[PDB]
Amino acid sequence: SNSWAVAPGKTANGNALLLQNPHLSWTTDYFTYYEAHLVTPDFEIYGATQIGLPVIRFAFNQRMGITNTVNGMVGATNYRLTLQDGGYLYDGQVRPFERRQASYRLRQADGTTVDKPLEIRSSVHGPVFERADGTAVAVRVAGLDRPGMLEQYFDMITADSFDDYEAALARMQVPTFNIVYADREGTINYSFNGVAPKRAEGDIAFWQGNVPGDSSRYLWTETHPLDDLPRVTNPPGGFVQNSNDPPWTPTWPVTYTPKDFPSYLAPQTPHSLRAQQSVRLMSENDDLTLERFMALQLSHRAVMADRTLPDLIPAALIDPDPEVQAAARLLAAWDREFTSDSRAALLFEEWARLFAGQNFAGQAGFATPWSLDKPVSTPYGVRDPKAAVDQLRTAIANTKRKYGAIDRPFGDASRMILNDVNVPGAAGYGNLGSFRVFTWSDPDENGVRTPVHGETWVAMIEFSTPVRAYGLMSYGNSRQPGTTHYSDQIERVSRADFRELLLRREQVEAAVQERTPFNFKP
Amino acid sequence: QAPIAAYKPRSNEILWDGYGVPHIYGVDAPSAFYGYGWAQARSHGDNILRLYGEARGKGAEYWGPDYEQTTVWLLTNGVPERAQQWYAQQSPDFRANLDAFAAGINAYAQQNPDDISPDVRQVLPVSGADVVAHAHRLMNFLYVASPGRTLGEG
Repeated sequence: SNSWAVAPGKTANGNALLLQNPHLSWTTDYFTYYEAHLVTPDFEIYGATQIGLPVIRFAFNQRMGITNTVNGMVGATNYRLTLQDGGYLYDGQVRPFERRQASYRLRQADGTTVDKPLEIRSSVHGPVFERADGTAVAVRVAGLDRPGMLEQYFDMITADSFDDYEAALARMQVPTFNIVYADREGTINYSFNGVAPKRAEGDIAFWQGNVPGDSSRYLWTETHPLDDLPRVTNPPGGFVQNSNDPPWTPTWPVTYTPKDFPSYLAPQTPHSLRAQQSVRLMSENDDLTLERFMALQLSHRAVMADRTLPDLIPAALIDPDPEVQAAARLLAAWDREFTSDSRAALLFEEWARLFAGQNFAGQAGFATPWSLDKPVSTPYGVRDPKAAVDQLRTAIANTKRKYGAIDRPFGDASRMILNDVNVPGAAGYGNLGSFRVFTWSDPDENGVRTPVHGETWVAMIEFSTPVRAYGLMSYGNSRQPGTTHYSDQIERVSRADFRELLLRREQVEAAVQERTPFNFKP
Repeated sequence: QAPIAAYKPRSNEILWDGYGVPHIYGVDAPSAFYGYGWAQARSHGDNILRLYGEARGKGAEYWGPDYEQTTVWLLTNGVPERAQQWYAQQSPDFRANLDAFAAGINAYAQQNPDDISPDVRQVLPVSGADVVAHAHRLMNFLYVASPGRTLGEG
């Protein structure tokens, strides 16, 4: 997911800009987004949410709007227990488990159910699970006592002012997410949100592992309030962003550093090439229009090619294998964009899989490591070009096996296919540097591949009066069998042909294709 | 400078657009929430019902072995019961919004039984607490504490 908010000073017209841009599976049912518009005499909200949620997480209206990205807020702890004498060792003494006898019914092949017993054991930490390898593990989830998650979002997204918004956010009922805000008054905010346990010692990595479950030393009981969390409001840079990077470059110039916060809140890992582009795309541009802001969202640069091909190509041309040489020249001639017509992109991806791992996040291949002091221009270069050429050799073989050639058009292998709609793909893997994301599957036997994950709900809103917004849903507004509203948007996605989002009554009326009168009595 | 004049609905209606996007107009909050429930049920009812079923801890019971481990995960973590608690702990006004949302789903399903897959029919009716129970699974027991990190499967 990506998120941008831009202050009026950075825009041509003097109205804030907002990008909602979640990336989630195209298939996982609970991750499916739905777009809707709710209007009462007292509120109005437009946008997307995960199915079965009664409030819109990606909302805007005439006054304000928000968007979300995963921050990985560590709101739980897993403890390795030391079992002894039917209990567990804790602060030098054996402590008995809490235990209840539950049960559940399990549907059989023949449509009957059997009652199955389920013992639930707990330690002071929480419920205890046995791992396949035998490890006794207790899980302690923070914020089990915040019943107000949905109402907070509701009050956040219907806030009448930023203060009201902040007041609602401060309730600490939403246990996770980066959350970005903008409004017609001109305020933009970024918050690193969640329910984080207050701990005395340990960095984020310590708290993500199996914490020892034999001492009250580690059994936290309190959580941080909002103003302990990384936050940014109207920074001198005139924008905020997050693209799943640690919260250390949410704007430029930054307004804080890791030292300003407890070390268990966020990682201090190299920022992804996508995140680096996010910062660049906002910082380097000024006097933004909504049109330009939309054009910038479509960025699909192979930033990793920029960091590696200058060292890779010359090393590759040295190789005696003519096919390696040809591969080098193919890569050399490429404009370094994930476009449909690119003959080099697939080959480059296959090399990068070996150079930077299957996820493309590996760092051990670079010559200059990433540094928070050069957060949009590191890591850089190829550390061992001879090894990297051998990786190209293998990659050439892999590309031909997967795709039939080393120079098959990117958009010919990369298709978006829903129902009977089959259109060319552009853009690609976030970790290669592509801001607009389509996480292509492995190819079928024909070398054809489709997005497992990526662009889903995409909207860009200008907080002018009236507001002006555009969006698309990759996989349509419905998934019910036989719906005409599953594949009716993917063709527009292939051309980046965005729907104007319709908030005004007059607009809704002009566009209506079906009316469902209803009436509710409790 | 003030925003454009807000719209005051005089009737409860969903105006759907050419892309199947519901514009839900309610005369008050529970009405809009009911409309929203109706719409979500129309566009996504089958999978919504399946998910609510799971968050009741009834996955294994409704749907057999493929749903058993998520059932064990959620019962062990007392999710369905906690959702009843959180539902009782809602503010009166918001709890009324939730009941309305749930009522929308039930009403769509009752008015359009052909649209509801045989396998998820047994989940109906759904409650305000179902709606809270699913959100509770999603935030705390998929996003925050996934079964994989605890069980060490990833």
